Amino acid sequence: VPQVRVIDPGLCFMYMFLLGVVEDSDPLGPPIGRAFGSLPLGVGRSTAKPEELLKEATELDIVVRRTAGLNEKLVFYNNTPLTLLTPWRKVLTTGSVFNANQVCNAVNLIPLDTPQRFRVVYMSITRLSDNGYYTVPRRMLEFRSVNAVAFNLLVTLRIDPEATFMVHIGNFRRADYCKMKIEKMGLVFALGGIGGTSLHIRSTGKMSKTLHAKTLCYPLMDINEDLNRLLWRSRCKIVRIQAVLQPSVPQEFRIYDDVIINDDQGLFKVL
Amino acid sequence: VPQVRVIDPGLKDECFMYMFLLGVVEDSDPLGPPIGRAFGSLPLGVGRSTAKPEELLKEATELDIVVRRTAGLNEKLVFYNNTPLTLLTPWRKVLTTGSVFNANQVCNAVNLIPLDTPQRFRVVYMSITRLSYYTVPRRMLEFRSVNAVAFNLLVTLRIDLPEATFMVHIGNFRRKEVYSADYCKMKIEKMGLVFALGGIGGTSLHIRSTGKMSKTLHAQLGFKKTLCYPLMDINEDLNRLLWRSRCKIVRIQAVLQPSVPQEFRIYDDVIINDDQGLFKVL
Repeated sequence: VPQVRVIDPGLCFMYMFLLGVVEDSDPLGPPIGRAFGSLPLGVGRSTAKPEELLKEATELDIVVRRTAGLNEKLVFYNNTPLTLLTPWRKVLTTGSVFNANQVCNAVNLIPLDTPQRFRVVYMSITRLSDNGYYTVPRRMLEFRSVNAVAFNLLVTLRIDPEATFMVHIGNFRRADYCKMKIEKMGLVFALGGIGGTSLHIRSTGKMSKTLHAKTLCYPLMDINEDLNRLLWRSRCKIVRIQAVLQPSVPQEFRIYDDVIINDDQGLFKVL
Repeated sequence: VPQVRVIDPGLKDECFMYMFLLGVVEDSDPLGPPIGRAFGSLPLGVGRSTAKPEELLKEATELDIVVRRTAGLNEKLVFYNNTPLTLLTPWRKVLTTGSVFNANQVCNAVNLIPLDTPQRFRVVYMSITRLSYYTVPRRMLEFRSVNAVAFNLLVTLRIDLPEATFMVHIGNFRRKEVYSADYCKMKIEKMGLVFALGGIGGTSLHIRSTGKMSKTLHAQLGFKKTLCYPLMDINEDLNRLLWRSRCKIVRIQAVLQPSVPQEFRIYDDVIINDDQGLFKVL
């Protein structure tokens, strides 16, 4: 039965994410389910009831086409004229391409010789305030520097079992003083549904010229796509955040050990 | 029990070979048990060696390799070795300097590797691929062009029985006129594509065009260049699933598709099944 969930991290606009079944659409054969997948639609303004947006999404005729680039890809495009979902018409009518392993549990099972549809079965809406969200650019997150210390976080979620994931905040040039500096940042955390499951961080306090990091979104789709697929239709809660200071460049992992900081001085606030 | 496999795609007497290890990420503190956290891999790269595979395996199993979980854009695993080398000296750059990998490409469950306990990579299996490698750059494979036709391949493997398919992107060509089913089939046949499996990153596809290359196809298939397509890049999840299994190519189909997503609505896929010997499998 289709269901809708509204998530408000709380740190008009709303990010819409659909979950559904990739299945055969030829009316001469059965609608055989090939894979379970997702369709991130992005941000858009809407004052419609979530149950009304869900009802329209379930009535859409969405086509899935498997293709390749560097890796397996899925192209999604819609055939049904829109009414309440007109804020997301750019993605639905222009069509979009995704990394298949990020939006699909088994792309290798989707056939090329038989037309496919994406039967929407579930919707997730994340309430926002800027008409989008801010993410750290890929080049900044992937950058490694000699004689630097990476400020990372190990976040533990309780799945309503536990699951952990690591986040990279930034780097600093190379003790109890670090625990106080992190407290001075005034970091606040919340979960969202950007790409399935996402972490939202906002620094309410003071920062010493970070330049990498006012609210950052860290979608689990980018951090660990496999775990993100596993948590697609589950309620999550942050139950622990630990700071993990580590070396940046791999040749320095031999020289410098990790320093794990546990929150005992109001370092991190979870909403 | 540790085992070693030698794979020869067969597409030189210089003894160049790619080494790839499989093993268990486990607790290394001697005060606690060696609890297995995750199964993973360690691609070591290319190196010259005339040592027996069983001798290279024996040395690899004796190495003290440290695993350190970390983050960037995504979950990472850093591997570095503590044991002095003898036969594995050709792979000393990766082993001594240390290397970082995308955890989902070299590990089945990175979220299960703890940060509060030292970790080790206990080598349990080795895979050597004999070489005479070249890969298409990421920017070329990911590039999408308006009014273009992507020349892709759907490869089916039999896991020695169950099957698995994967798609490969060869190159793009301008959309003109409509090429017939027999015209494109004839052009593909003229390329003389030859295929073989290797072990680059676990499982890999090796393509060589022995015939004449199309003057209209924008691809990196040179006159006598062997392109390597590691399944680690194509479908990292399927590549992990096939880590310790024998594979065989049982079907190759050409799939001509549009390039930009807005053209999937307008143009359909054209599947060209292998008859006439478009694709030779070794």
